[PDB]
Amino acid sequence: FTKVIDEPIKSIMDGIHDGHIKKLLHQYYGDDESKIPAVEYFGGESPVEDSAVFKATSSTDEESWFKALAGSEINWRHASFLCSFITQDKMFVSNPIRKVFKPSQGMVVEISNGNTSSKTVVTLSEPVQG
Amino acid sequence: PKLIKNKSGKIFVETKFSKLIGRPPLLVPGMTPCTVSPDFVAATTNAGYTIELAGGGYFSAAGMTAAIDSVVSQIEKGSTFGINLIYVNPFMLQWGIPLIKELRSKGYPIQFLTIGAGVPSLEVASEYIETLGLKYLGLKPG
Repeated sequence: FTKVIDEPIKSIMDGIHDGHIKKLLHQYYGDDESKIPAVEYFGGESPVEDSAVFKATSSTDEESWFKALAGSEINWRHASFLCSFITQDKMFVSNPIRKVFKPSQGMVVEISNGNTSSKTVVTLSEPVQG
Repeated sequence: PKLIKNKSGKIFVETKFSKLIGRPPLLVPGMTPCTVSPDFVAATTNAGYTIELAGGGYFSAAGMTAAIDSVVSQIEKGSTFGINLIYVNPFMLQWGIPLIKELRSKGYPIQFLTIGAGVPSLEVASEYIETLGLKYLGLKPG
């Protein structure tokens, strides 16, 4: 399959990917791109309620806590609470959102407008001065 | 296998590997001397496909650091790439694994480490997985 010379790797890889896409579209989606499921962003998935209130305790599991905070719908909240790293100027560092929202006793997270990603707000309160 | 489109409408081949890496399930493996060039690694990353910077054309942490800095300078913001290391030469690992750990500690966009020409023992693989702090570990069993 190595015949064409000086074909840029962008072109070669896009050709392979587009071949896979068109064949999958013909076989499992009936030549219809509207049948393709749509998500906000595609990535970060490990191989392994409009108004909500969550309370952290010593015994809660961190993964379940973060999944609950993220929610089901793929959006900026999903990325904030499940993405492991955030991008610096050109570097990768631990997600400040997860480390700030790490569960602990007294932590109460109120999510409002969870259904609407644009208007969603996550207010975290902790015991301050009692 | 399935097709999935992001907000921009870019059709991805939805797969396990693709779902994890947020990119198409097509990668350029570490190739001495082909992927040794920082330019080719950066070009593949800009194209949007996973690529491994091969260490076989590098003999010191300084040379690898220079090449990785070249890759980082040439790629776009948020891009990423992996590093391929050969297991048959212990010197390679001895200078490369501490470098990968240091660069990851610095926050470099090293998505993964691939081990070719041999599979590490359980203890060595655990050491890599824990200390390096990569997204995933590539292994090329024979």
